[PDB]
Amino acid sequence: KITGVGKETIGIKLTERIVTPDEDASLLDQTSGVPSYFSKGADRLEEK
Amino acid sequence: VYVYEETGHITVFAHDRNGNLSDTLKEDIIDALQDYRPSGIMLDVTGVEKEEVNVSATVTISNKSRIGDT
Amino acid sequence: GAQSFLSTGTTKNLSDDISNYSYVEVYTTHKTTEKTKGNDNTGTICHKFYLDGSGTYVCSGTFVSGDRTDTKPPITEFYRVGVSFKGSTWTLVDSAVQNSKTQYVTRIIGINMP
Repeated sequence: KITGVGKETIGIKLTERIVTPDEDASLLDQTSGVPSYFSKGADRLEEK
Repeated sequence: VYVYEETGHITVFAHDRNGNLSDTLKEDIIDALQDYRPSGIMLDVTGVEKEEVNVSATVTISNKSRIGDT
Repeated sequence: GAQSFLSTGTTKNLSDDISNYSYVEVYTTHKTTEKTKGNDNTGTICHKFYLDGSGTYVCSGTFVSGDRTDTKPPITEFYRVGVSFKGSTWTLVDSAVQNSKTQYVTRIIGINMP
C-alpha cells in the first residue's frame, strides 16, 4: 500500500538468517553417512 | 555416571571423584570402554559443568508474629 | 596429557623445538602396586635431565607400597619409562612396569639455565 498522496518513496531491503546442519540435513557427515545427531560440518548465511 | 545417547555421537560424563573429573581418569576410562562401545559408533568422554543459580525469593506468612532470624 | 607406559613407539608434538632448551623436566604419575593407608596414588613426580642428546632419557625408580604389619613388610617395586626428543616431538621409547595398574607420562617442561 502506497498512500497515493505526496512523494511515495518506494525502496527495498534484505534480511539475514543462518542455516545449520539441520536447516539443511546435507551439512551432516560423509566419512561414513549423512542425517543424524553427532555428525556435523557446514552452515550458511541467507538474506531474504 | 550419566550417559547421553544420540544417533551421531555417544557422550559420557561423570562427577565421580569429589565432584570433579580428572584428565587421567578420562584417558583410563576411554581405553576401558572400547570393549563396551558399539562397532562403528563414535564414543566421546567429557567433563561435568555446573550452573550456579541466583534467586531472591519472597514469602508471605499468615502470622507475622512468628517471624525471626532462625 | 596422559600417555600410558605401555604405549611404546608413540610420538607426540611439543609446543616448541627441544633444541630451544638446555634442560627438560619429565613428569610421571603412578599408582603403586599396593594401597598405603588406602591410597595408591603417588602424586606427579619430576625427572630432570640435562639435554645431552641421548637417544633415550630414562626415568627409572622405585616405590615402597603397602602398610607394615609384623607379618608383612611393605613391598617394593621398580619402574622405567624411556623417552626421546626430536625437534618439535617426543616419543615414549620403552617401559617396564611390575603391577597390573597403568602408569603415565603426563608433563614435559622445557628449561633454560643460561
